[PDB]
Amino acid sequence: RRWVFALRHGERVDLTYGPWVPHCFENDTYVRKDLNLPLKLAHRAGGKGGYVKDTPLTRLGWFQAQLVGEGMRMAGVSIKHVYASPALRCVETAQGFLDGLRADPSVKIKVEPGLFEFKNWHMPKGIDFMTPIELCKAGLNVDMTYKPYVEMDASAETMDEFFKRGEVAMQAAVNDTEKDGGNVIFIGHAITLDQMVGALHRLRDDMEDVQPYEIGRNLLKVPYCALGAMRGKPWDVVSPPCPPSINSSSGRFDWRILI
Amino acid sequence: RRWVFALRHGERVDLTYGPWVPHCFENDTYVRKDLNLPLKLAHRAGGKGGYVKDTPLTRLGWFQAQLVGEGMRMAGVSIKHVYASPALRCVETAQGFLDGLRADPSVKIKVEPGLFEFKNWHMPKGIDFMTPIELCKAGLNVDMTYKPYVEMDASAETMDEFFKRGEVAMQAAVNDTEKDGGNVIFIGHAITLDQMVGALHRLRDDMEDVQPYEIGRNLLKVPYCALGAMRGKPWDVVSPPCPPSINSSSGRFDWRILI
Ligand SMILES: [Cl-]
Ligand SMILES: [Cl-]
Ligand SMILES: [Cl-]
Ligand SMILES: [Cl-]
Ligand SMILES: [Cl-]
Ligand SMILES: [Cl-]
Ligand SMILES: [Cl-]
Ligand SMILES: [Cl-]
Ligand code: NA
Repeated sequence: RRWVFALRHGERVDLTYGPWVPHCFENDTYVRKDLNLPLKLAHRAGGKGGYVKDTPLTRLGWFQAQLVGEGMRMAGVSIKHVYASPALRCVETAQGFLDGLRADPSVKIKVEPGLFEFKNWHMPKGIDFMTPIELCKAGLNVDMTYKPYVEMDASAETMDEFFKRGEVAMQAAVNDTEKDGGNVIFIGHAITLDQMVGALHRLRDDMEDVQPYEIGRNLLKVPYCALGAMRGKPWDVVSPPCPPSINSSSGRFDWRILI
Repeated sequence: RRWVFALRHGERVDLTYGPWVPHCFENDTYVRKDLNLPLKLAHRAGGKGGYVKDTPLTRLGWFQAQLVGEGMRMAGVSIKHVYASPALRCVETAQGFLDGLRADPSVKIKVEPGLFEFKNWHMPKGIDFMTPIELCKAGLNVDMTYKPYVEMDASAETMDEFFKRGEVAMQAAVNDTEKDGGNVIFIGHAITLDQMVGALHRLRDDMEDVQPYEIGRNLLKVPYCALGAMRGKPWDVVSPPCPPSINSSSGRFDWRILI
């Protein structure tokens, strides 16, 4: 048997800070104003506005990702096939994971629009993605010749259409890598873990045990860098090969209280 | 002019987890059960009971200290004289700081009991310190030939005695390095920042009748790895050369919810 993994992105800048882009950018020059912010930010076609719509990970989000990769390495588990949602936070999580794993640099992050989160009409969000070349320029090890399974527009979709996207991409990834037999990881969003379970269960013949896809099956999102694991064939949910994680918060010190 | 810094220790294992010692130790052997726990625990005379009394930093706690050292390095600021409370969390913060700084191996951690937190009779605690030799074996760059300014016992003390301890050690450190003129850091507890300000203002002759020392001047403790800065002579409270930090929490995932 081989492993298929699903990993939620790490801690997000936009959820950790307030109006960070206007605070940190003086004109078009980014200034790091907190130790948990990125050291620098790569150019992107959408400018600093792109980063408002498409947040980076914090330093801790990179670290969270690296700890998972390190956990896999310690467990003696290799990875060959890495797919990420096109959201910057997911690509960066993939990279931090690869860094912790010490994967050979020939292992590339394949950016797969099939893995992007639900484009809910009730939550119109600005969609802005960095291109493979822009992500490589940033120093991310992205596959420049990967042709994705799913082509996605910027428009809202139904829930059915969403789950079909994810299922096509995940099942195609698993099917296409079967001859090689290397381990697979999907790096995406909180929902990705449940999508992986649904997709791989649906590869069996008998559909009687298979539950319909639901948004909102659970009330809370799985934590940052939550790791789900299956082994197969046949595909079964199992304990991942490294432990889970927990960290606490830490607020921002104001030196002026020292008077 | 010269820098003197004060740094609170990073995130503590005992405040982040519950009964982590009985949970992780199986037949006197430590097993890492969370990614944010230490990879291994160094031998100490007090064994697992010692770790109950004298918590390690979490992985994040090391990373927080590293971010501060890195931030100092980015700002072009060197450090020559490093003093740490004998609490394991403080010595580990000192090492993470030095790792981020890429300090020369000749820059050693001087374990100074003068810097230890208040021993309050209302709050009796087990006291169990790792020896400089045990710390060096753990891989901490501790100064073996350091002779501490303050010898300290296991007994509760009055608030006056506590502040006197801290001031003796901090003034001695600042007086004894003046000729050399290297930058100094005191790595300790939340109170260490206010102790440094009080000790260095008392080295001035400009303004006598400063604020009496107070436990409880503020309602909340400064954040993990909160960094305070003074420059002098004459000693002025100033902005540190690197930014503050903030991170959010992240809970522990239970893969069994996937089934
Ligand atoms: Cl913003
Ligand atoms: Cl400009
Ligand atoms: Cl590998
Ligand atoms: Cl969700
Ligand atoms: Cl405990
Ligand atoms: Cl032990
Ligand atoms: Cl305090
Ligand atoms: Cl002075
Ligand atoms: Na860049």
